[PDB]
Amino acid sequence: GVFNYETETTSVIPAARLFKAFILDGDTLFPQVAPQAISSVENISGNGGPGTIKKISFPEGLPFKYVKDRVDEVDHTNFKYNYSVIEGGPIGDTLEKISNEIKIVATGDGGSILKISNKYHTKGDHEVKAEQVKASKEMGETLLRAVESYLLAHSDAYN
Amino acid sequence: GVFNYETETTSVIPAARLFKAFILDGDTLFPQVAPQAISSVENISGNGGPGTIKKISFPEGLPFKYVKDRVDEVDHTNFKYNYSVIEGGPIGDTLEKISNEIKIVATGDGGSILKISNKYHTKGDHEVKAEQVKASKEMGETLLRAVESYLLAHSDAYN
Repeated sequence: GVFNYETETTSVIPAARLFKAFILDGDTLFPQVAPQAISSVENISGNGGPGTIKKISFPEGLPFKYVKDRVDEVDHTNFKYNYSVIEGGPIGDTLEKISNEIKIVATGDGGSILKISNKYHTKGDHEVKAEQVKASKEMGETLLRAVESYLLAHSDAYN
Repeated sequence: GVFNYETETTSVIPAARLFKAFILDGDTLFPQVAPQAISSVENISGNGGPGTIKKISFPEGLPFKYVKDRVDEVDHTNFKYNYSVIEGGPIGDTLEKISNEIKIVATGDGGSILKISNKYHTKGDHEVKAEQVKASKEMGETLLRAVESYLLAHSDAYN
């Protein structure tokens, strides 16, 4: 089956600035600002656009050693980002892949909102556990806060 | 005028592996493996392909604060990389831009060779100083050695 789980998170960083840092430059920033979550990001193929395959490694202590993500679309105009988790991590036995979409929207107060959607493709009627969905949202939050903290500490970065 | 200066450097790393690390993932590796040369790399526009503009900052002590590079072409097939230096650094007064081409070629012994070409666009008959050309080649060498050292120390990276 196909199961979709959506969530929203708030950020104090304006959309344009956040998209550049959190989405476009996540590969270089994550391992620096969130060493407890991401140990390293390695390009496996492509130069950054659609079809690009990346390998994300996690510091030892996390449930997974690594995951391979594929960039599906990067829409600079609408601050939209689509990518899929296709190997490693929770991929296996009854879960074939996870398609994700991140959309960053500007808010009236000058900040932004991140609309997140995770779609799980499972075998037949098998469902995904709530913890797997929760863990996913928490890592997302954890990464955003790290990037957010870095930007507030370096006003000359990404602007 | 237009002045072209070419050079070649040898590497013990096979071409495919070196292209992924040194060219595709230079943005994430340089600030880590060569902190004395590059302090940080920031995406300014684009997702990595042609037209992408990046801002490279140098640790304080170097002659320049930063330079903006534009990706002109990324040829994954022929391991070719073209980019231009368009702002900051030596850009100014009589130098409009520097177009560079890097081509990585495999050698018989399993290593590789990097064919480097730097083309300077200057005003009228003004020439560039030899030091500027020398400094450019040395930084290139410095970066390559750092990446090379990192790969030999992490056999599971980029493969």
